[PDB]
Amino acid sequence: MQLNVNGAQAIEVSERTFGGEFNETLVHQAVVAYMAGGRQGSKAQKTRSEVSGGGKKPWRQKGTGRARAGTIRSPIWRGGGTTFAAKPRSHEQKLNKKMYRAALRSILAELVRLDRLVVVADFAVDAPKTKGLVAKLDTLGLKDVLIVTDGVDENLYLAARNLAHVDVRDVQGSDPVSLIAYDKVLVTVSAVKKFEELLG
Amino acid sequence: PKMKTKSGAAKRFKKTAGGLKHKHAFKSHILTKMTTKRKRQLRGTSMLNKSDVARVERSLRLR
Amino acid sequence: MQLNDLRSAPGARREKHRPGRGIGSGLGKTGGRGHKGLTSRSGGKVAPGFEGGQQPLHRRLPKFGFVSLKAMDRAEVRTSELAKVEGDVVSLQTLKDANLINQHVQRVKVMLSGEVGRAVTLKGIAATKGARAAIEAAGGKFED
Amino acid sequence: ARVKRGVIARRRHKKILKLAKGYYGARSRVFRVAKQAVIKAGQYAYRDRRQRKRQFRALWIARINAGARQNGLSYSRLIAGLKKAAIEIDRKVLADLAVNEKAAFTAIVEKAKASLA
RNA sequence: UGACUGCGAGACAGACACGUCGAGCAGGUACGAAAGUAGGUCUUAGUGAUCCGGUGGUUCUGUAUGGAAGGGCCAUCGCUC
RNA sequence: UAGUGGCGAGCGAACGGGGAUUAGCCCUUAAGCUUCAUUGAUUUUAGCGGAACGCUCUGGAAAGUGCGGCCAUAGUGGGUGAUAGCCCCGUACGCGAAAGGAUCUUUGAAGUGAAAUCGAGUAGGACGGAGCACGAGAAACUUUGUCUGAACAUGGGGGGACCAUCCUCCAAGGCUAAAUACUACUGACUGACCGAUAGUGAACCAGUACCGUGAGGGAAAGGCGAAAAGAACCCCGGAGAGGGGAGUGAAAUAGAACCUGAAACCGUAUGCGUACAAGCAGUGGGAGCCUACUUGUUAGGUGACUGCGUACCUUUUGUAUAAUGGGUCAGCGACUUAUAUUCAGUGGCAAGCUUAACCGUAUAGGGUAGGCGUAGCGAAAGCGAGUCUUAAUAGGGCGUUU
Ligand SMILES: [Mg+2]
Ligand SMILES: [Mg+2]
Ligand SMILES: [Mg+2]
Ligand SMILES: [Mg+2]
Ligand SMILES: [Mg+2]
Ligand SMILES: [Mg+2]
Ligand SMILES: [Mg+2]
Ligand SMILES: [Mg+2]
Ligand SMILES: [Mg+2]
Ligand SMILES: [Mg+2]
Ligand SMILES: [Mg+2]
Ligand SMILES: [Mg+2]
Ligand SMILES: [Mg+2]
Ligand SMILES: [Mg+2]
Ligand SMILES: [Mg+2]
Ligand SMILES: [Mg+2]
Ligand SMILES: [Mg+2]
Ligand SMILES: [Mg+2]
Ligand SMILES: [Mg+2]
Ligand SMILES: [Mg+2]
Ligand SMILES: [Mg+2]
Ligand SMILES: [Mg+2]
Ligand SMILES: [Mg+2]
Ligand SMILES: [Mg+2]
Ligand SMILES: [Mg+2]
Ligand SMILES: [Mg+2]
Ligand SMILES: [Mg+2]
Ligand SMILES: [Mg+2]
Ligand SMILES: [Mg+2]
Ligand SMILES: [Mg+2]
Ligand SMILES: [Mg+2]
Repeated sequence: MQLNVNGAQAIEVSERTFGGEFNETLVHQAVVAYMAGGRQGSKAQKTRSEVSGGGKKPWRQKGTGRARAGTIRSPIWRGGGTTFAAKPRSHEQKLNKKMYRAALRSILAELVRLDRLVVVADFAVDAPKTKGLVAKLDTLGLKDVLIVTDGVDENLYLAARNLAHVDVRDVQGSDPVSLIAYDKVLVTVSAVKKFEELLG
Repeated sequence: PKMKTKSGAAKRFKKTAGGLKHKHAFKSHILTKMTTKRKRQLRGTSMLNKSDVARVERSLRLR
Repeated sequence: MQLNDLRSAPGARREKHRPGRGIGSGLGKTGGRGHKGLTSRSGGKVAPGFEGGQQPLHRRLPKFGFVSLKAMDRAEVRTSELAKVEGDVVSLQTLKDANLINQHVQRVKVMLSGEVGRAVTLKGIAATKGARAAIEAAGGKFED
Repeated sequence: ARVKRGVIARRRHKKILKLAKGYYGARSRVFRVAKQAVIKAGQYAYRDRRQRKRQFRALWIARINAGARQNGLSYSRLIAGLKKAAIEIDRKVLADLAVNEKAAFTAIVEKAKASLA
């Protein structure tokens, strides 16, 4: 199909990548898999075994009139173990390589259909100045934007670091979540072609 | 950890396309008193009965 | 497409059962375990193969056969798989390069299953009568 | 991750106790006593929707019996007469006439008496 | 010497494991002149799974190779278990 | 999986393959390692600088409202009288060591490795054990408590009983980094971790109080306010306790047992009911009275009198049961998680599908070793859309038309 470029004329892109249908359930799975892959998973509680003390039987089994107790660290007791105490566990799901690519194709096709994809011939800043990038993005009329370049420039990375709603990513770094979250996805022509090789 | 197949079940039930084969009982050591027809029809393999498949399928770790 | 506008398909995801969470859930007060017995107990599980103390089926029946150690190095390649090899010569190493047999396989036999797409040479590989006819029909040949 | 039950549990218990308003002693103050009283009152209320229809009909029939016997008829003979002469005035309205509109009730009884013989 | 060898359509019975009946086909017989009959006994009890070990066969396997051992397969023996 | 196993419950390889690391040196005496010099590199133990905001409204207080700016290699940090990129401390970034520690290095010196000089009470064997996944098994191999006991490369060990042939190695002398394990300790960063009955037993002067002869066991207990501005003074009272004013404060029913301030439980006030009346205490009907406006087809409170009506849980054939459990309230308290797996649903790809470890300016991409599938039958050799049984190409079993 045809992808319009702000600077130059429209270019021809792959239908498989930029014009496929939107698989919402697959895009949902990739987004859920991506968010599960970012969890630290670092917590724990203590079971009855791991709480301090509690070796001795608090009173004899029969005769005292109390309910029978084996330990003062029963999860029934205040200050006892957590019945099913958590341990550090991993939350990352497996996503098939082709499942991930198909979700990326759905996201890219939907971004074009929603006019949220901006294609420019190139995007480079001269000095690592945030003020310079703000001026460049204001000419394009972009405020909340994900900038995708074939190779992340060192000056471009520094200029966008403190910007509130601006993110600069390599093609490999363009996850499904960032392609959906940001209001616009400004992409260079070089990154569009690099997208085509990966997903087509 | 990974499931451990019951060793004894695997030695008595072969998995083929079509079920689990097994030999027959009562062919071991008291055979003079048995008719030839009975001993000949108790020879060879056989497919597992419908009611025993799930139980044996669980003894082997195929379920 | 929005992060607060994404769903899985109906039936893709479901809630898990939560037993013992009141009358209305349908799983309250026993968790679907019934009233008493071993199966209702915490940790109450019946061992696989256990028939209640009756002689189990995995012990009523006799052990039979032996496993073939000689058959652990063999593989069967279908005639439909011969066209997926590279270099017009089907061999032991060329079948491993095509990922059609495992690395440990030391002897291969071809049997008639599918159509031989292109003429190929079978070098050191056995074949059935039907497979041999099909391979030579497509223009192939055999080498010792 | 960790979920405290205090706010939700308090809302549950307060709904029950608010329904137990006016009950005696612990039935209006103590949750696990008030809970039983609110359930039992609900069982009664469901059963007394049925019983109310029976109770009112028995009251209408008794008043119709008293009103018709003042006019020389028993209840059973008046109902049979009100079927012979096709009068479909029901017992709720008939019992209201027998008390509040006695001349109207007398006319109906005479219409039933004529129909019988 | 049919108290045969391979089987076996189809059934009965039955939780399973077991169990029962069996026309017919092939091989090889016995009796009868022959059609035929015979896969034990008028029928229904006389019995014991697996494991393990033993004996007779076997074109199977044989831890470098050839053998062998050992294992498998078929037949069969050892429980008032 | 092979195997092992009262062949029960269980135990459980290796070959081969993919990776991480990579290194070999000597007994005609080395690679290394240690120590002491020594040449340079870093690094650590204090620190320094570090941008850019005003007016206005509400307000006790502005960081919040509205308007208009500026910095950003510094914008989701912590505070400041409510929510701050620009108020403070910081942050990105750039500098910094008199002195000590440490790590890499360049040379040098000894020391060691070092057993000397190629391995004899050794290999092998018998008995009894142990280990090898292998429980005596047909039991190789390692090891040794007892007892024995070689050969010398024309020799010896192993290849899972054992023999022959072949292949492969050279034991009875040594040293050797990396990839690997762990964290009491120090620092930074982080969390779909907790937030005072949680989280450490311990947020608080906690391994304390307390209990125990002792080993040992083992608590409870956080919050005024922005700021003590913590209430001068007067009055009652015992020169009390505690209050009433005054004052402070935005707020004192924020007054120090102090944020909020629930429930059980205990009171005071008002309204109605209640001393001829029998029981799960309600529910249906229902008069009167009281209150409030909407002034009677209304709302609220009470409720005479009357129909019906023996709590709940559990467990049971069956419970008002005189069977069980609960004095009440508040808080806590029980189907989880990991790894293998089957079925279903819903997706990706499709005669293919998928990777594991691992690599990877790292959720991408690579890695296709492996697993499942595309062929079955047979105990198996094997044959193969067939195969097994069998004398049988006959019957029959399983398989093949997806
Ligand atoms: Mg705790
Ligand atoms: Mg990957
Ligand atoms: Mg046998
Ligand atoms: Mg139900
Ligand atoms: Mg129970
Ligand atoms: Mg029972
Ligand atoms: Mg039961
Ligand atoms: Mg492969
Ligand atoms: Mg051999
Ligand atoms: Mg044998
Ligand atoms: Mg500053
Ligand atoms: Mg405040
Ligand atoms: Mg030596
Ligand atoms: Mg020895
Ligand atoms: Mg030796
Ligand atoms: Mg050998
Ligand atoms: Mg050595
Ligand atoms: Mg605590
Ligand atoms: Mg609190
Ligand atoms: Mg004031
Ligand atoms: Mg406060
Ligand atoms: Mg307070
Ligand atoms: Mg009275
Ligand atoms: Mg009384
Ligand atoms: Mg009413
Ligand atoms: Mg009654
Ligand atoms: Mg009873
Ligand atoms: Mg009853
Ligand atoms: Mg009771
Ligand atoms: Mg009683
Ligand atoms: Mg009690």
